[PDB]
Amino acid sequence: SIAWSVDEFFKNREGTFVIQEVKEKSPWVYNKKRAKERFAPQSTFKVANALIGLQTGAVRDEYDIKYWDGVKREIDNWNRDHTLGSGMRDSVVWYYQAMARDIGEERMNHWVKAIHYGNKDISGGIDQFWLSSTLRISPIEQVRFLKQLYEETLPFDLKNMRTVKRMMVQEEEKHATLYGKTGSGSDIGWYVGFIKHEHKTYILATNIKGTGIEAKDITYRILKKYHLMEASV
Ligand SMILES: *C(=O)[C@@H]([C@@H]1N=C(C(=O)O)[C@H](S[C@@H]2CN[C@H](CNS(N)(=O)=O)C2)[C@@H]1C)[C@@H](C)O
Repeated sequence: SIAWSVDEFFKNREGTFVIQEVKEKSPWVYNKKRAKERFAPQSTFKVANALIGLQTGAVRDEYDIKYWDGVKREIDNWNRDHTLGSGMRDSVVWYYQAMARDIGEERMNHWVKAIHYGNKDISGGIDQFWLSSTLRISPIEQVRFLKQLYEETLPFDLKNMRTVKRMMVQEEEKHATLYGKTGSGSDIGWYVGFIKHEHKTYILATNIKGTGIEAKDITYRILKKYHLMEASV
């Protein structure tokens, strides 16, 4: 068991860290107050959105191509054709908005409720509800959801859970694979996912007052401290 200590990574940011080995009964929590507070999921919702898009048949697989509509958006890399998988890696909002519209209100509502995704409130709008809007989920709830994704106990087809986990690969190392997703907006910084290291798997959520990139950085530093992730050798 790991004697977690992470205060040194949160000196300049208000934040929380939730982490749980999959055989452990409960997560370890830094800043329990913030860990139980629900926040807009921002781009971390792409994990659930992709599962639901695949389950409903709104998209075919991780290679389902959608065509750029020629509208120049804020991030250059968005201004080209994308797939479900490249859309998750590059957090391509327009792809996932198009998918959400195809899923539609009734199916999205059902599946968001079925997986107990925070307050389950998508009334903010079918392609808007996850960005600083009506839907909110706590860091503890993200870990509960991602634990079920990892252990394949969500009410999705096995194939769809395996597809989405492949789409989430963030770092590949000799003895580990990090899976995860950043979220940013309205000073809510997320990094959520799980790390497989040898025969142990840790489900995690980092949430700060700050950005997704900052949350991801904090996460890497914690995982490195405890040798779940290799150092920069
Ligand atoms: C996801 O969290 C957001 C969407 N994903 C994005 C991404 O690039 O991963 C962008 S966030 C956008 C990029 N640059 C702006 C400022 N960056 S900062 N200060 O946050 O680091 C913000 C896109 C909006 C969203 C759906 O929540």
